[PDB]
Amino acid sequence: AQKTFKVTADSGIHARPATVLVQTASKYDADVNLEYNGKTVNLKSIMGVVSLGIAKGAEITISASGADENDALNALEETMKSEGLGE
Repeated sequence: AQKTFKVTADSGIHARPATVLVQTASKYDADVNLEYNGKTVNLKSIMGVVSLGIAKGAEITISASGADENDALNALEETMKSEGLGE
């Protein structure tokens, strides 16, 4: 019920990736959260990720817990490589 992605976008994760990621996760009622720096935050938060301070060449772990938790984590995987944001 989770996965790991390798941030490769040369810039980090700010509002550009936080807006496209919050929209995809919003499509699923499951609880999608983002784990980074040993801290738990919400994938639908633009300021929450900014507090983490994610940068290029980083590692994160997504998690889903609900009814369509499976379609949410795999739906974010194709959305990442589709826009060249992570892998």
